[PDB]
Amino acid sequence: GSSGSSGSPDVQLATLAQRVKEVLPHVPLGVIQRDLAKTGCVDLTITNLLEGAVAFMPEDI
Repeated sequence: GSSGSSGSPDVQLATLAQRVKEVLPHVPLGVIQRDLAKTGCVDLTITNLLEGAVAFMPEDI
């Protein structure tokens, strides 16, 4: 049980948008953040972007 980097225990949207972005910088963060919510998996996002993969939705009055 070891880790490369010191240790950054954070899996927030940012942390995600980072990766997904790191792979696809072109795509905006605003959409990414959402696209992520549409699923919740960097890998997924990639595909979603590639094709579509859209479902679920948040709430807010």
